[PDB]
Amino acid sequence: MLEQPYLDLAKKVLDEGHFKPDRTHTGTYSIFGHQMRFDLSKGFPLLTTKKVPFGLIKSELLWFLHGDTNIRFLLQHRNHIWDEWAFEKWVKSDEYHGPDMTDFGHRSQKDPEFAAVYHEEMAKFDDRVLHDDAFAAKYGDLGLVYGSQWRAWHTSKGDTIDQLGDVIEQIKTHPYSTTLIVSAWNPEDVPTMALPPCHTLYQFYVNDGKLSLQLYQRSADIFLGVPFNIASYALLTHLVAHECGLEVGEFIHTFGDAHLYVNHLDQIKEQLSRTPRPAPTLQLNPDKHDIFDFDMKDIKLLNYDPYPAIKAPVAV
Amino acid sequence: MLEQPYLDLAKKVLDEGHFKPDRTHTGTYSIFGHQMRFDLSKGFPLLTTKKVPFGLIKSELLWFLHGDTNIRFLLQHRNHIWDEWAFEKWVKSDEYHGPDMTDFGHRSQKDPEFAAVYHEEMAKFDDRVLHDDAFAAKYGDLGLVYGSQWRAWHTSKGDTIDQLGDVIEQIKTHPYSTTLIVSAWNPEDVPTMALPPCHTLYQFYVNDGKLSLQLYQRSADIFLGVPFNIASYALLTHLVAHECGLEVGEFIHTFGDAHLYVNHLDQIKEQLSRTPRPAPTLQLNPDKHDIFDFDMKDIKLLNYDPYPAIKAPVAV
Ligand SMILES: O=c1ccn([C@H]2C[C@H](O)[C@@H](COP(=O)(O)O)O2)c(=O)[nH]1
Ligand SMILES: O=c1ccn([C@H]2C[C@H](O)[C@@H](COP(=O)(O)O)O2)c(=O)[nH]1
Ligand SMILES: [K+]
Ligand SMILES: [K+]
Repeated sequence: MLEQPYLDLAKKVLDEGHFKPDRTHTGTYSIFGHQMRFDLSKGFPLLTTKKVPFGLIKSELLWFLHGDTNIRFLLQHRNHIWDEWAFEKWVKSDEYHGPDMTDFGHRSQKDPEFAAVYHEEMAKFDDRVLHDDAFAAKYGDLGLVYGSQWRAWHTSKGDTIDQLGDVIEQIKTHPYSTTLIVSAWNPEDVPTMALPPCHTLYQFYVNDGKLSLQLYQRSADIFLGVPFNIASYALLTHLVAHECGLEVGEFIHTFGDAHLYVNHLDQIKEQLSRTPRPAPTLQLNPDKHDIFDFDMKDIKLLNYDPYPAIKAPVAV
Repeated sequence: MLEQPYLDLAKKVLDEGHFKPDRTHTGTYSIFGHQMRFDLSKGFPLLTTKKVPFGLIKSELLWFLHGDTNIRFLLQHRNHIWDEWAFEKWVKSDEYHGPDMTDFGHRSQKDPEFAAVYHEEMAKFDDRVLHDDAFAAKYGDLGLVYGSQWRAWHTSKGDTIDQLGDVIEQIKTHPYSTTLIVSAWNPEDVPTMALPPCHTLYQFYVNDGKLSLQLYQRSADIFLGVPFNIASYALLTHLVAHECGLEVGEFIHTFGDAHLYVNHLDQIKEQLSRTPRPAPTLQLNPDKHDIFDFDMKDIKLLNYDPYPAIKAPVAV
C-alpha cells in the first residue's frame, strides 16, 4: 500500500535503532539517514492504520502560506499545536502575576493538580490572544516560525524576502531549474531559538509536467510527528502544483535523526499489526488558483477511512 | 491597533456595501460617507497586515511638494505610478509611429502577447522622457496633476497661486484659522480631465500646539488605493508640522464613495485574518526644516515589520 514506507521505518527503527539520548531524557531508538518516496498519483498519504486529524494539518499549513506568525489564527480554527511556545513567553513575562509555571511541561505530566492550574492559565491565555488585540500582538506573535522564514526572511540590508513566492514563479518561468529551493535554516538565528526548524529545507523538481518535492528533516518523531509531517508536505506539493497548473508527482522524504521515544514502543507495535486500507483522495477548488488566498473549504479530503486512533504520551 | 480603522472599513464594505457600477465595469461594493481618524502620536499608519512600499509614497509626495508635474523625476526614482497617463498622450500623438495601442489597459490584461508589445513601447517611452530633454518636456509633462494644483493654481487674471506655500504661513501666523484649506478641485478644468482629483480638498487645524489634518476623498479603492492614501497624507501632516515646529496630531480621513472592486474580495478577506502588529515610526531630519527642499534621505521609516505582500488585479 501507499503508507508502507512509514510502516517500514517503524520496523527499521525497532530493528536497528541504537539507543540515543535526547533533550527530554525520555530515551529514543535512533537511525541517521533514510529516505522514502510517495507517488501522489496513487493517493494521498494520510495514514489509515491510525486516525490523523487532517483539519489540524490543513489549517496549520494555510497559516504558514499566509506568512502569518500569530497564534490567533490557529485558535480561530481551534488549532492548539503551537500554544505552548507562546504561553512560555507570557509566563516568563513580568506582566504575569499568577501561579509559578516553571517547566510546566514535566510538572503537569506528573502532578495531576498542576495539570489543572496549568490548564486554567492556558485557557485564559488563549482567550486574551483571541480577544485582546494588543495582547495578541504582544504574545500571540511567535515571530520566527515557518510562516516568516518561508515568506519574510530578513536581509542584512534591512528588508524581507518571499522565498516561496519567488520560487513559485521560477517554477512557472524556469520549471527545469535545479535551484527551486526554500530554506528555514538561518545560522544567525538558530542558536537563540528554542526549537530550530525540524524541517530544514525543501526542494521542488519538474519533469514530464509533474511536480515533485523533497524535504530534508534534521530530526523526526516517528510515532507522533512523521504522520503530520508526511501530510503537510504532500498537501503543499499539491497546492504549489495547483497554482503552477502541473500534474502531481512524488514526495521524497529524507531524514537526519529519525527517532522513536521509548514510551511509544507498545503503541508503535500495535499499529504494525494493522493492515493499511486504500488511501484517501485530495480534492482542490478548481476555480480558485491563488494558493496564498486559499481557505479550509478550498481543500477537501475524500474517502478517508482510518483505523481507530492511537493515544500516546508526548516526550517533554 | 493603529490600523484598525481601515480593517473596519473593509469589513463594513463587505457587510453593507451595495453593488454599484463603475467606469471600468469591474463591479464594486460601495458605501457613501465615512470617516476614520488616526492618532499620529501612537505611530505611523502604514499597514502591517500587508507590505506597502513606503518608497513609492515618499518619492511621489516630494514630487508634489516640488510643485513638479513632469514624470522624469519619478522615473529618476524608479516610480511608475503615473506612467500610464503620460504614455496615453504619446500614443495618441501624431509623432507616434508604432503598434496600435488603443485601450492598452484592458487589451494587455487579457491578451498575453499585447502585454509584451505594450511593455516594450512603455520601456522605451520612459527612456525618451529620461534622456531626451525635449521629449520629456513634451510628453513627460502631465500638467494638471496635484503638484501644480497645490503650488501653481492658475488665476483668471493670468498668474499663479501657491496654495500650500500660503497656507503654511497662515499656520505660523494665524494657527487658529478655520480657513487652513487647500483645494485640488477646479470647476473649469474638471470636465476636460481624464481623472478629476480623487483627493478633492484638505484642511489643517491647530490646537494645544498640535497639527491635525482632514482629507476629503470623493472616491476610494479600499484594497489597492487607501493603503497609499493613508500614508501620503499622514506623512504630509508630519512634514508640514515639522516646518511649523508643531507636535503631530490626528489625521482624519473622510470619504465620499469608498468602494471595493469585486475582483479583490478574496484578497481583502485574507488580509482580515491577519492580526496587525505594532506600527512603525517616522524619523525626519532635525536640522533641515524647509520641507519644500526635502529629499528622500531626509524622511526615514523605522521598525516597519509588515506581513508578506498581497497581489491583486488593477481594475482597468
Ligand atoms: O512535526 C513534528 C514536530 C516535532 N518533531 C520532533 C522532533 C524531535 O522529536 C522534537 C524536537 O527536538 P529535537 O530532537 O529535534 O532536537 O520534535 C517531529 O519530528 N515532527
Ligand atoms: O490613490 C488612489 C488612486 C486611485 N483611487 C481610485 C478611485 C477609483 O477607484 C479610481 C478612479 O475612478 P473613480 O471611481 O474615482 O471615478 O481610482 C483611490 O481611491 N486612491
Ligand atoms: K540556510
Ligand atoms: K475648489
